[PDB]
Amino acid sequence: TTIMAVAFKGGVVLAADSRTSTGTYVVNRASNKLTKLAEKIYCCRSGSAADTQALAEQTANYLESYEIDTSKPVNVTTAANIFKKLCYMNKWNISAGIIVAGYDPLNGGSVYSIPSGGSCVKLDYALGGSGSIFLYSFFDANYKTGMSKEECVCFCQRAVAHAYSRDGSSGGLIRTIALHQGEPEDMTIPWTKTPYCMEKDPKYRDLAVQNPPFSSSAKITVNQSRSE
Amino acid sequence: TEHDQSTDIFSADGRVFQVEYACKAVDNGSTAVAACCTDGVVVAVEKILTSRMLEEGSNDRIHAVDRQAGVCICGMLPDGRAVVSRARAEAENSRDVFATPIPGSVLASRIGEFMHVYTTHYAYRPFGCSVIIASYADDGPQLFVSDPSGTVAGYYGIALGKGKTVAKTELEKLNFKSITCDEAVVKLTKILHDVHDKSKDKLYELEVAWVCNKSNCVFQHVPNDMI
Repeated sequence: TTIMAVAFKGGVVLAADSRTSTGTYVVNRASNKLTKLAEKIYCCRSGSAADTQALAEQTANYLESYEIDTSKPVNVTTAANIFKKLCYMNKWNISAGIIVAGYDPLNGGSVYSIPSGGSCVKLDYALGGSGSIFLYSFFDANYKTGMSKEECVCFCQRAVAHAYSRDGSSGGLIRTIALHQGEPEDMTIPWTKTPYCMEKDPKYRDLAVQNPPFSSSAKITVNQSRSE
Repeated sequence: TEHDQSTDIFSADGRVFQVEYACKAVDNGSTAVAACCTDGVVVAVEKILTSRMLEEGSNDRIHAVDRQAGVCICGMLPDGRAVVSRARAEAENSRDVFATPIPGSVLASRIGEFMHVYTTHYAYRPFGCSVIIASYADDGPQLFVSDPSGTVAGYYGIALGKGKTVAKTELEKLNFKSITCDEAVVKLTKILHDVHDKSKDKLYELEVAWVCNKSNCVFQHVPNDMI
């Protein structure tokens, strides 16, 4: 799994891959890991599918009740706090890394990270899942604050493509959603139009020379392609 | 006339007499007034002293329930103190679970719900206090009253207790859109000095509090020099 969320000027972008696997076999190649918690607040889910589905549903139930009781739309910080409490009270019996992100008019676009263990950290961007390890350096080199909404969608699509080209446990579609004061905008990129993969990178077109033909010299040239 | 022995029984006319009787305890208590300015809210209350030998602060009727909100009690003080505890617990729950300061309208509706439940069951009696709630959270300045029936309403200005009919007359000659929190303290105190009955209650003092911009939306007693 590869998940992330990034803040921009006046909102957030969430992004993910679409693969669910038992280790070496793909059970679903088109999962949806961006789960809605309220009109402008979403989470990204990693770890056990069963545990994350169950805690997202419970968090959403509590936010809907709260919103009816106050007659106002909820803030991102309230969703993060409710979710944190469920992750922390159940930490020994679950496998879950969560990112909560969204837009509200008090604080604008906000991103919170809730990793294994149940801590809660407020950031400018967050990464999660098996594929995150491939992206720390990509962001350290190429991320800046103050990107526009279109810059930020394009950047997150590229980041997800890099992680899934190297991580066997990620793959498939790239899903994104952008949350701001207007309406939410979702997008799905198919593998055939991915912005990066190893299979089409020209520096990996020519094969390594592992199988040189039997020769009278120690010079290494080409791979054998036909029987002698 | 057996219909007035418990709060779990309607009368033939559709009334609940135990709740009416509890309201009569509030109407015989000391007077309170409050006003909602553009800055904040001010509350003031009359304390009838029972001895000239009390320390200052004894039997206080005004209590903070969060950083930005407070309550004033009319009628029976120990009953009021049980409501203050409940309110403190609801404000804490809102910070701990939802990460917000409790909005004023929500605090008032929980206090109402709590008071109402004691008008339904043969084994409990209704509270003999009315509570004034004053708050300034993300929903602006707000002033509410909850009575022994559990009915809750919002006001620009209000008076309770035995001086209330006259005090109401004088709150109607204020301009609520324009007034500041320093003017309000002078006007509200004046109303309370004027309705005091000097025959019946010989010793008294005033207690005053506010929450406003000047105070940084912190609910507190006014410094004793401003009276």
